[PDB]
Amino acid sequence: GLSDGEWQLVLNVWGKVEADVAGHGQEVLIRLFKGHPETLEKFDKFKHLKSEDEMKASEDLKKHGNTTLTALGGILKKKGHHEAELTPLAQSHATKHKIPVKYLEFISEAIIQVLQSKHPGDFGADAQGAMSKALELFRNDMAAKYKELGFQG
Ligand code: HEM
Repeated sequence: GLSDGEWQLVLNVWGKVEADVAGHGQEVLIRLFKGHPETLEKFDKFKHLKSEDEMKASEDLKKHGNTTLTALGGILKKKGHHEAELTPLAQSHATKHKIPVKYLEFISEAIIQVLQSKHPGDFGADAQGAMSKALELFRNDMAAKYKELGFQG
């Protein structure tokens, strides 16, 4: 939904995540939890984490980080042609995890926040703009799948 050039700017930045997905994933979930603490209530496994130092020690918080970024990268690499990868995610999140689209908006910002803190030199004005666009496309799609499931919010 981006130009071919935008998808390249996206994949070029993702490449940096791939050199260390668990650590980018850990920081992303920590960024999200400090930023929208309500977001932690959706995680049974994580409600007990009471500070960042606790978040940081959590080995599972970290595996979950890896899981989330791993599915997202599978999705970003389909440069748009992702329905098969999106569906099972819209299903589980829609119906079993109960995640409103607004939250997607929050993870989207933590992801950008982390690329921005981790890779400044490399996440310039062009790249920021293409990632945002790619992250918006993913949400808009997820939104639409929700709707089709007859869910919404
Ligand atoms: C970048 C967007 C996200 C991606 C790619 C992603 C990916 C995943 C994947 C691959 C799983 C395990 C498989 C599945 O259950 O479908 C999962 C589980 C889950 N996700 Fe997400 N997720 C995202 C955002 C969210 C957000 C924003 C929340 C909550 C605020 C969330 C809450 C959960 C929960 C509660 C689980 C179950 C955790 C467990 O294994 O106990 N997801 N997610």
